[PDB]
Amino acid sequence: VNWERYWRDVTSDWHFGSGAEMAPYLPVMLDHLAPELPLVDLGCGDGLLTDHLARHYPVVVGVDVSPAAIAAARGRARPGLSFDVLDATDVEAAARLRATVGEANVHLRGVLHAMDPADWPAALTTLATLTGRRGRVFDIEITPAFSDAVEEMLGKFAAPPPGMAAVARSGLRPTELDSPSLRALYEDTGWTVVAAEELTGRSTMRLPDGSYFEYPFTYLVAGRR
Amino acid sequence: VNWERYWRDVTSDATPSPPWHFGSGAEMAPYLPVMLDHLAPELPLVDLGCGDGLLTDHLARHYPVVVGVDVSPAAIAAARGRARPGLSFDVLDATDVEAAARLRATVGEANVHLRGVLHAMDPADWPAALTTLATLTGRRGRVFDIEITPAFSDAVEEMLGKFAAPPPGMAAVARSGLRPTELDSPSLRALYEDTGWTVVAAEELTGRSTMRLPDGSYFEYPFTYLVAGRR
Ligand SMILES: Nc1ncnc2c1ncn2[C@@H]1O[C@H](CSCC[C@H](N)C(=O)O)[C@@H](O)[C@H]1O
Ligand SMILES: Nc1ncnc2c1ncn2[C@@H]1O[C@H](CSCC[C@H](N)C(=O)O)[C@@H](O)[C@H]1O
Repeated sequence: VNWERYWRDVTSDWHFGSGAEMAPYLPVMLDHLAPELPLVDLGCGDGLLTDHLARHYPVVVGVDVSPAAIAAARGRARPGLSFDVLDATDVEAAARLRATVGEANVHLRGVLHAMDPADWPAALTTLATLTGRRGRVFDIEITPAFSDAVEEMLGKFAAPPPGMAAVARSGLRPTELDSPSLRALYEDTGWTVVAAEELTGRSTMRLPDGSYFEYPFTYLVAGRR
Repeated sequence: VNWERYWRDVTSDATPSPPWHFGSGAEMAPYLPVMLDHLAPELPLVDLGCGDGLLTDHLARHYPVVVGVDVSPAAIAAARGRARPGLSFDVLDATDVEAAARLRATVGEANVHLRGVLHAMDPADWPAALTTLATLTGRRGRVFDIEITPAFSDAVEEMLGKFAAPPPGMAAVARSGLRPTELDSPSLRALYEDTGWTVVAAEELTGRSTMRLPDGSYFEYPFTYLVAGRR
């Protein structure tokens, strides 16, 4: 609903940046996600990354809660790449997709921290409906360490007035899922974690102390039984 | 989010730095005039979420009797270093209404200063916190509450885009890493008004960094505040 707003304002604005620059986890995906299966990009947004995943996967469906995102994404449609609206909370939509495309792998980039922790049960049921017993999910999320990285950065290049560092902290509300809490979310719902590492994305922009801001991510790959 | 962990790390260093080290008054508590004008002058002051005790040392040089309280034992262990006659530091969880009542019986009816405390806790604990506030203030007492605006996330986003840009592809991913504050000026007003508070004084304050970004721009920490009385 607020994500519908965000994609209307972003789309007021083929070729590909570099290699594994877009998807540095790609080798992990090909290693753990059967390529013979179709791939759903849950929370595909404007389809940029979905397009780049398609270079490697022959049957790809991006889906997203926002109709703006899908409409913009739909621009990139081709044979073997397709886009559709789907709320990860709407298990009956997930069922309808599963029965269309078949058992499928599912890649999420940023989706769990994109929604209320109360919608996670439904989202994970959706993932389970899409995967059946042959499909696997690749899920990557920005860690609570991101807020620690913004706190540090405000700390030295935009310090709050004196004695106001902890009030600044109060406004820096972290994400819920680190490495262990991502693994607990999948395991407590009946998933087998096949793989699970961390991953950092540096900024090409040089901060005054010759440091580079680091965006901290964490991913796992999971399957049912 | 984990306030004992924060304060043990910050308190791991420091001999507490008197307030005159960091500023010459005005900059620590720009809002003090709004407090002198609308709070009752005779009542003791509670600093809810007092932390290491810096701002409460400052306030206790304008207010005869002041008690700073915080969830975090570490925070209070450090704050107690600043202790002197008329300046007092205790462990109080704003949730724990029983503890809030025990203070009210000891201290008497009080004014309460809150900095950041409502966004420092879970919206689920807000009804309990407002009850703690009603218990300390009684009839005569009032609250000054100041909170970092929801548009802080927007300021951080602007900063990051300009000097710490995300990897190409990661812009939307990084917007989700921004868990937004929920009390803007209209929302902080409602929370107090829908729980039987009268709002005497409500405005917005912008507290600026002295550090100059490479842009030439200065970082603007967006605040909002109000003074509330039990109706
Ligand atoms: N319940 C839900 N179901 C599906 N998508 C959702 C959702 N809640 C949020 N989203 C989507 O999740 C995305 C989060 S950020 C965009 C992620 C995208 N794969 C990328 O890296 O570019 C947004 O597109 C948002 O619209
Ligand atoms: N439930 C709760 N009850 C009491 N204090 C709390 C609390 N949750 C958070 N706090 C405290 O509220 C503060 C929020 S930020 C710190 C503001 C403080 N006046 C200062 O300038 O340092 C922290 O000190 C934190 O320890």
